[PDB]
Amino acid sequence: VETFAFQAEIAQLMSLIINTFYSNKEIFLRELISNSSDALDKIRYESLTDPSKLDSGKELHINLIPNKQDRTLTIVDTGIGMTKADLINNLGTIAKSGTKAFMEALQAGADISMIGQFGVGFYSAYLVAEKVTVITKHNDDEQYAWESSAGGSFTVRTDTGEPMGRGTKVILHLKEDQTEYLEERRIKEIVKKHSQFIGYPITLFVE
Ligand SMILES: CC(C)NCCCn1c(Sc2cc3c(cc2Br)OCO3)nc2c(N)ncnc21
Repeated sequence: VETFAFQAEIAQLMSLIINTFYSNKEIFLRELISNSSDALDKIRYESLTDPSKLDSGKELHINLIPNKQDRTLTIVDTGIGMTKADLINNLGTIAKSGTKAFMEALQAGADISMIGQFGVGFYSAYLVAEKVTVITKHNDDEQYAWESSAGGSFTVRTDTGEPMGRGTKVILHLKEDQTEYLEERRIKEIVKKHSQFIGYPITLFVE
């Protein structure tokens, strides 16, 4: 298990997301489903010029899995997935500018629900999760497990769990007072309200 420090700007973004009083927390689901949709769009596009990229799975969809026992809400997709480079250096590099613009916008009248227009909606996961675990698999890399409870650092490890084929699982370890996001009625409401037009099947699991 390797431990890394988030770049200062990202750690700052996460702290703001965690400390700012902001009641409209449900927007986290929209951001994650949107990220899944972009990832699915990408593998689909790429497969048009190279069909073999779908040998790791032809089905393009999204699953929302709540589990009260583990108090987790997992967003699963069979999208493009992320490499080790994405997880450790590239995604953070890109996120640095998005964060800067977002934090300046926030000081102008913008609010946290607009975080997605700055390309860093992933971090809105910390509005409801005390810890986020990301299991991802990209076609020409191995399956990895990224993890962070914020605090300025994250870990990355080669995942020996059950193989996924290709895609990403964002496991949200929910805060004690945010278990409403494990309720079927609540999730259905949010999906219908913010992601009703996603171009991929979204299956909400029942417990
Ligand atoms: C071009 C690239 C920057 N777009 C993808 C951003 C990374 N990403 C994201 S957003 C993201 C995810 C992270 C992350 C940072 C971001 Br930003 O570190 C922990 O895992 N969600 C994705 C997903 N479901 N599938 C594939 N890629 C995902």
